[PDB]
Amino acid sequence: EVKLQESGPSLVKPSQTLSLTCSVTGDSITSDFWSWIRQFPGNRLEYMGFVQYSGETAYNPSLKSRISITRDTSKNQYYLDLNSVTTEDTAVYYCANWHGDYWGQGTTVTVSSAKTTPPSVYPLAPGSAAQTNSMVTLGCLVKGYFPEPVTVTWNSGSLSSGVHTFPAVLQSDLYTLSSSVTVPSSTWPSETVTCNVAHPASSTKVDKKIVPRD
Amino acid sequence: DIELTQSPATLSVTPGNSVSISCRASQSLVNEDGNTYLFWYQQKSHESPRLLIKYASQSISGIPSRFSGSGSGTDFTLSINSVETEDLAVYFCQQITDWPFTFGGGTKLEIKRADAAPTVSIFPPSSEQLTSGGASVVCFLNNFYPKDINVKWKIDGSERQNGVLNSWTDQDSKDSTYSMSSTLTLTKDEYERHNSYTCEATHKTSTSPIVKSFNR
Repeated sequence: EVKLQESGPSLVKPSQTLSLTCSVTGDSITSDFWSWIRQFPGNRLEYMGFVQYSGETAYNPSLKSRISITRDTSKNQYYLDLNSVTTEDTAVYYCANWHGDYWGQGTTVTVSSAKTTPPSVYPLAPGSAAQTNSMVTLGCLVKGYFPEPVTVTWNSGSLSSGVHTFPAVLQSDLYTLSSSVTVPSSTWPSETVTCNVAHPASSTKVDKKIVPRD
Repeated sequence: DIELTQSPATLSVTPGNSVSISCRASQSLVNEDGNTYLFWYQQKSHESPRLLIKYASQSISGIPSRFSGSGSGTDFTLSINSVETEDLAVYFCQQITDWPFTFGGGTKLEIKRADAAPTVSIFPPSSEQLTSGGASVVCFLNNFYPKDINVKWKIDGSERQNGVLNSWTDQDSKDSTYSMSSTLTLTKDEYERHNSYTCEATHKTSTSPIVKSFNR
């Protein structure tokens, strides 16, 4: 029914302004009040504020006059603009009707002076000796990128049941994550297996075929 | 502002059993018009929170009878009377009685399962990475239980502690297991000085460790 959707930048530098958009499908935004809620690393939630169907607003005092919530009723979408951001403004941003009855998927935003770094996508195939096993496990190493996040799928989501994607870790101010897939040995290398990696901040979308080590 | 303190921070349970999560408010949440604005949410990995209970105990339509809210004033409880494996997530309480609306810090619910040994796999550095000049050796320790486990890397039998980066997955909603990844990162120059690369896992499911190894 009522469906929400956030959109906006992945990286914004200190002192600049962050601007997001909440696109609503289903009902009209004049049928309810609407908010912005963010979740910090640590999973603590902060209610940002809300806007009524008359344009009137309520903003959390913690955001000391840096916030603005407005709307475009004909387009069925609302916005958020936050001033002079700092590190502390890094979080995932969600839009929801004021009571939290409906929410969007959330959108990751990082505030930093550091430059964007696309990941190096390396394949993980077993060492050239093997094979008594009914199943085979492959992987992809997504190395040294900034900022977060990136997503991984295997064969465009056709392979999902035997997948594990691990949380990134920080090493020398850069992120690194890995993912593993397990399939019947009769499917690989017989049929191809590729990991699809996306890094939003640098607009990266690379497909890496897992090849047996010859 | 009104502060919400949840207790406990984390708890575990066996399917079929019940669990109890508390929310303490710094001041009464009963509004001047005698209505109590205490909401309860469920948030699963990779999802936005999902509302379960409104006004302290009023049930939303579509939520299982399993979930119930009770309490009043400053002391509230979310109870799940017969836990299902799907119920693993983080649970939050929220008050919308006073401005600004505030959330509690969350309570992590974990599940208890039969024990399970990890499926281990080691992988040598890819050629592409060595070309660039680095050498990461990766080892996946999949689908185990309990979460406690130890990994040791060894270069030519010699134990190595520096250069390791570890990452744990969240518990699986489908089979209640955990997974981990361990990576030993070296320069192309340091990797070429040895031949034997070993990954060893020590877990409750065995007195002897699982050994995965490769030689250049």
